[PDB]
Amino acid sequence: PTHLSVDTKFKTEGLCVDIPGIPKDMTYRRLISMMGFKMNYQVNGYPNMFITREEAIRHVRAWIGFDVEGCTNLPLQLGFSTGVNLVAVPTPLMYKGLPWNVVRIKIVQMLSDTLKNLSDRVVFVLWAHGFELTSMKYFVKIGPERTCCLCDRRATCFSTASDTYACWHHSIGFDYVYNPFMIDVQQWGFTGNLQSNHDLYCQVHGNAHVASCDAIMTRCLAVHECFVKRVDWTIEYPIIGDELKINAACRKVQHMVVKAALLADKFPVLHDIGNPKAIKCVPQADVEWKFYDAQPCSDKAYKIEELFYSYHSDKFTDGVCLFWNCNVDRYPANSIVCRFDTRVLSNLNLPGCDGGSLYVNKHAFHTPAFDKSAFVNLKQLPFFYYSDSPCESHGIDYVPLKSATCITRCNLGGAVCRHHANEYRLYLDAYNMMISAGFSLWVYKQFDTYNLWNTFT
Ligand SMILES: CNC(=O)C1(Cc2ccccc2F)CC1
Ligand SMILES: CNC(=O)C1(Cc2ccccc2F)CC1
Ligand SMILES: [Zn+2]
Ligand SMILES: [Zn+2]
Ligand SMILES: [Zn+2]
Repeated sequence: PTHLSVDTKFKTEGLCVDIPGIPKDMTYRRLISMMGFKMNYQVNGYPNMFITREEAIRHVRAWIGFDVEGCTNLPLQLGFSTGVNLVAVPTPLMYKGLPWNVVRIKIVQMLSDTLKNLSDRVVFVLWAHGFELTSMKYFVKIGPERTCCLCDRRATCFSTASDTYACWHHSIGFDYVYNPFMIDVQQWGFTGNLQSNHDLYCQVHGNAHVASCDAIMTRCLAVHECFVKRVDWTIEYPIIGDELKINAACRKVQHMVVKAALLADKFPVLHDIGNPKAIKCVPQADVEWKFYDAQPCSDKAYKIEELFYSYHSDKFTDGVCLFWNCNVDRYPANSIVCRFDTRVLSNLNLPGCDGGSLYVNKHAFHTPAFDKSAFVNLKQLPFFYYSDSPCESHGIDYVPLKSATCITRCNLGGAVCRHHANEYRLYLDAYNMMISAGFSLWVYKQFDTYNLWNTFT
């Protein structure tokens, strides 16, 4: 129960229009052989080109939808979920017809640039009809598991010019994809074609009829099945960037913003709606803290009418509501909100289904599409740093800080002390880290930082 057995059956029905006469009885072992690959009883970490659904989910950062549409004398259109379309000749980025020896070079360049900061491998996500599997021998080479010639990462590319192997970071000028993975979505038990199944859940990807459109719809449908309709928050993903800093920044911003709203507007009660594991972000606040459980929505954003109504203080209008990563359709006017913006471009955020995005930071979270109208009763929360801690350096070099948003006793009394200048700059860094990761902060309209200066009287 580790890898997908080569002796597992492969339903070949989807393959019979490009490959008429294909045997109904078929295994992975016979399919790989038919694709032109020899596995030679090799016990070297590459037991099968095809992988299980569970392995595909653990390597979601490696997913690249691939589709081949025909144009012996058949020129092929090679579509990738990066939006790239290459034309191979036997001899929405649309490239003219070229022979395989140059096409394979462009393929290694594209996958290397797309994946070097995401994953140690490639997973071709297919809706297999025939031509994509038969085309693989023209750009893929297989063998035992290898390491890069320039480093210790696993080898993902091969060069017939130098006879060496490279990872995605060192494969400049390499021509073959080495030991790729693949999964046929059509093997999951679907009725109807790709578009009919895709269009049931997503109105964002259309069918222009080019190979890359299908490659996009395939990866999208695969993401919906594995992360929208089925959610598994137990699967851990490796650290590939600023994960730890972003998470630390998020907890610092939360404490700061909630601590200041309770000081400025002195709400008697706070309704904390979201994560059933949540802890009081401001443990020393006077306020009555009431929790309401709601797991992260992955399909559509929660309707505020279902979260609140149907008969808890019952009066959510009393006090303030804290929606920290709790994605609802329209926030009530008395709210403190942290909403992830799915449009953000990063190595942590991968494209999702129906405008949503798959945010992968320790765990995978499909987030519904960012909608500006959710925030009509609120305003954008401005940057501010508040601190009531004593001015005492205790224990890096200095330049005097001058800022209208440093809300401290020292700034009230004229000059900012070294301690609050160091802490203000660290907090500004954490804030910029969090904003740039895609998170966006919103607050009730009466929120004024001018009300914080009187907490120094
Ligand atoms: C167009 N057909 C092919 O090139 C063949 C190999 C082949 C490749 C992939 C899957 C099944 C298969 F049978 C029959 C030779
Ligand atoms: C550019 N075309 C090719 O290299 C051919 C083989 C071929 C490979 C994959 C799918 C269908 C196919 F017909 C026609 C020779
Ligand atoms: Zn390397
Ligand atoms: Zn889609
Ligand atoms: Zn100070």
